[PDB]
Amino acid sequence: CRLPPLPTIREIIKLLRLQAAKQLSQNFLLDLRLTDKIVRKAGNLTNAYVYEVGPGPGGITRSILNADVAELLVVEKDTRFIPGLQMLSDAAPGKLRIVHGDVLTFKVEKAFSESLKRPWEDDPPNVHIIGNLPFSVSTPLIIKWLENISCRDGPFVYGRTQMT
Amino acid sequence: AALVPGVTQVDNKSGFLQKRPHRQHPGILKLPHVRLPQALANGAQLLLLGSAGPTMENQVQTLTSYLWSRHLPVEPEELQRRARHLEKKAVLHALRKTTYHWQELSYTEGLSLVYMAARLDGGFAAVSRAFHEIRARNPAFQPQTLMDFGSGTGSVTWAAHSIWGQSLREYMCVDRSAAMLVLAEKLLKGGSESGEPYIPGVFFRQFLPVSPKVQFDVVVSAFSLSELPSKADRTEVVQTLWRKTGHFLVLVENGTKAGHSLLMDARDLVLKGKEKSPLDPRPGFVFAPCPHELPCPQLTNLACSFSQAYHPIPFSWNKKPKEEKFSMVILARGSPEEAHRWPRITQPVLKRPRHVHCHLCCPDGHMQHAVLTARRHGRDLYRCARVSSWGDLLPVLT
Amino acid sequence: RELPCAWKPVTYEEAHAPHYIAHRKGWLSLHTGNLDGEDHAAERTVEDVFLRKFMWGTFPGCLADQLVLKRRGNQLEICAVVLRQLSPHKYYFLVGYSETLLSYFYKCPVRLHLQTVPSKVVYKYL
RNA sequence: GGACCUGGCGGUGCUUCAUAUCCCUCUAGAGGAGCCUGUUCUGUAAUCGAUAAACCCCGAUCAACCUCACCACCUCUUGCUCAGCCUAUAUACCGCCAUCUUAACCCUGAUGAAGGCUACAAAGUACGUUAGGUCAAGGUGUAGCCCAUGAGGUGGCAAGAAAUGGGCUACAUUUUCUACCCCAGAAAAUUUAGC
Ligand SMILES: C[S@@+](CC[C@H](N)C(=O)[O-])C[C@H]1O[C@@H](n2cnc3c(N)ncnc32)[C@H](O)[C@@H]1O
Ligand code: SF4
Ligand SMILES: [Mg+2]
Ligand SMILES: [Mg+2]
Ligand SMILES: [Mg+2]
Ligand SMILES: [Mg+2]
Repeated sequence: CRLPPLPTIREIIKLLRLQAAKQLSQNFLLDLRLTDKIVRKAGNLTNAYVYEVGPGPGGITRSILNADVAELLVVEKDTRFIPGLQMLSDAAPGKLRIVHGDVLTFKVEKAFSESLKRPWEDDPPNVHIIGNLPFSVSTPLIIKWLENISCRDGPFVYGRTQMT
Repeated sequence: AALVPGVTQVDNKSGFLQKRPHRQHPGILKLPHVRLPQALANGAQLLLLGSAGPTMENQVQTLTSYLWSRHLPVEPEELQRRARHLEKKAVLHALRKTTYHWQELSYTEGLSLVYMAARLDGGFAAVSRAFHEIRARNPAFQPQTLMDFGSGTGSVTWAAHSIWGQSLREYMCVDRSAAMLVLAEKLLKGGSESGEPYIPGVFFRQFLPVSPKVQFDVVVSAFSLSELPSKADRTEVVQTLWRKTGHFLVLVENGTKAGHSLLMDARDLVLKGKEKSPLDPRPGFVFAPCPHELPCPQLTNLACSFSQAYHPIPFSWNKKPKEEKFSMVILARGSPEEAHRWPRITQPVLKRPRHVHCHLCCPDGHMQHAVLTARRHGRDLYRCARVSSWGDLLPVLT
Repeated sequence: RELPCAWKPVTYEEAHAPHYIAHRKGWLSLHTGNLDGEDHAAERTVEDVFLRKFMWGTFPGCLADQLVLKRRGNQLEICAVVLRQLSPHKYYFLVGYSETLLSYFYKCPVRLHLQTVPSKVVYKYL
């Protein structure tokens, strides 16, 4: 797959219409080797439904796409990155579903098909979650998803979904 | 010798001679006078509104002549041989003389403005002719990715847009000069620091990406390799560009001995594959202008160049149309399409009463000075040569 | 050696440039042709051309400097400055030959006034 | 590993002024009409192509039935004369134009890297290059075709449309004609300079 080039920091600064490098208020992992490492540690994703959060520039997104994922659902809150994610989607037809929304409220139990929903006592249900979010958002999210596991609802309606 | 009088005849495929006149024969690759897109000319004039007085005319003339008459940097070994000869016949002073002092051009803001004003239209014309070659001969080609090494002002980007804008989606422009990159951005934004780009998908980089994994449909280098300080630098750059070439590698230089020598070195480098196990195993051939992959028959003493006429950007000094004399080589991945390859006219065709002088680079690797006449060569072939021009192809077989 | 490592005597007439012809230099030829009202400037010019080529071909490697061609009435004086490298007998033979030949070619009493010098009189080095 | 020295940023900005080149501001003229050229598009089998080679001689001119060039047909040729052709080449040289390239001594620091100023004075003093143009006020060679790049004949060919680039003419009332040479009578947007 011929994916478009990864944005540089100058291109990111222009994209946020910020015109400077000091007021980013955000840190980007623009090194594809570390993102490749992270996706490797996420497990074998060949033909796996991956729900990715906090894409931003899209290093994790490109790394996941390079793995033979079946469908990749992406949720982005900043609309300014949606153009880049859209070009990335055009590069990979039918393997990227972008959604503009907030991960603390987005409802994943309806995103993927119902044929995926495996029992709790069987193996994890081929659905993986990967995320590099702001640290101010990852802890409410993990608390919320722990509550979901305790209730066996939300992303864990499919079974014992693994998170990275 | 690709014209044996009484034996060679015109090549009639697709029912040529019956279904279309002689002026439109398939080797006609002449491009009408090139006029720049109005946005580019407007942007250039707006960017030069600050200072375009009598001093600028002198600066442009000086820079153009300096670039035209610049020689390749002399390699160590040639200096060593010359030093030995002079010693056999103080030596250092005699070497300061009779040797070209090659210097790096540091393109600051002022010199970038001068270079833009001096070379934008000429480079656009040359690159447009080189691209028209591919468009005319393979009209089914729809590139999606283009890289341009030494993207000075974006003339390559603008020409590629003007030709393949309905398919191109990524224009990678590499240039170590921050001033040149800023100027290219301004020109793309209509000559204003704030605006919307005229061409979408243009990426600007200060360093050349070195990786065989990423591969572009068209890789271009126009008047760029002559800026590199040494043959080793030229070699490594050409190797990288070929590795990242997907379909076509287009090298364009001045129409001088230096430019032609540079391009022939690059052609030999690409044609003689050294890499043991490259990621892309496809072989390379010369799409244009050479009808063969044999050594240039004309590199011994002369050069080889082609002319494209164009209308310069309006200025206080640009009144009449100009000619851009350039050397080109296009290297394509794969193998030649067929075996019916045609000679290339590498020199102005001289029309004289009942005969035509044409200098041809034949598929066998030799130059032929042919004086075509009706009685000797056939009426149809004579008419084809009569209507042909410099840089075209002559459709002859056996 | 390496690229960063790297990076003629003239007489008075040769040294001075053409814009000194009436300021520092003079005129090698002196005749009345170019004065206001006089005639035959072209014929005198062609005569001077032939004299100079003839003399430079008849005294090869002997002439130190340019000739001076003076003209009084129908006389024609060639004042040349030659070197002392050729033998004096050959100098006399050539003087007689050239004088007779030029007198019969221009139908006027030509004359030659050789001046030998030990070597080229260098003025400066350019 | 410790100490020290030179660096390198032909970098980046900010402060004040000398701040001349370069800028603007300012001043005076230059768009219409009729012809001729440059580029594009369309069209022809083809050239609305040129006159040391036509015609018009008030100036200039178009296509002229001059002639050459082009397109479609033909004919000759051992012929002009051991014939004939600006056919090529300065991408053969030479000429002419143009392009570019072209120290020593003495002191200080422990005679380390290294450094050397104070005026009411404290070590400082002495040619080549070019596939360049030009074959019109100039030359020396080299090659081409020689049943045709030579010589003739019979017909044609004579283009069309714009937007813009340029040039020439007449364009007035502060004018025009006569007498005079100045007190009369009748008629009716960029651009170019600035000094
Ligand atoms: C002068 S431009 C030539 C014209 C330009 N290619 C165009 O099409 O308009 C060549 C540029 O190449 C850049 N360059 C030279 N060496 C380079 C290198 N080693 N890596 C990247 N860019 C380089 C210089 O900055 C220079 O401006
Ligand atoms: S002379 Fe022939 S072989 Fe040589 S560069 Fe030109 S086209 Fe290619
Ligand atoms: Mg003739
Ligand atoms: Mg001629
Ligand atoms: Mg030449
Ligand atoms: Mg006609």
